[PDB]
Amino acid sequence: KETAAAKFERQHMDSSTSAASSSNYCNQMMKSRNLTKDRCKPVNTFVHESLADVQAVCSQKNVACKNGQTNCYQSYSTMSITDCRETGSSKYPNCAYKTTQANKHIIVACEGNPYVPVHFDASV
Ligand SMILES: [C-]#N
Ligand SMILES: [Cl-]
Ligand SMILES: [Cl-]
Ligand SMILES: [Cl-]
Repeated sequence: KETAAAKFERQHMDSSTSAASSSNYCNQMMKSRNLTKDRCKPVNTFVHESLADVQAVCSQKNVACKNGQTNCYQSYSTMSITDCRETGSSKYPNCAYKTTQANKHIIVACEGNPYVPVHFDASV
């Protein structure tokens, strides 16, 4: 069983590139992070920042999670992110994603000891 933290890392961390530099980025990364194995995962954000910078957000701005839980934090600064979202012509096992690169505040739910991100809630 994957831990909540290790799963957050696999689904949401891309510290190896500063930004999606091509429209194929989401197709490539959704497959290589194993988010197209069973089904096509509809929506997924990647963060182009150090793991340490993303972990740090857990002691930044405490805000409500959109499920009404109170263990969510908004990053004080903007961060390089890529939105991956299935297009109309996506059908498992031929998953097709739209790649939208952006610079936005991230909101993560944090849990545990150490107190680390376990869910990507949104970016603003
Ligand atoms: C989505 N947590
Ligand atoms: Cl872990
Ligand atoms: Cl995996
Ligand atoms: Cl996401």
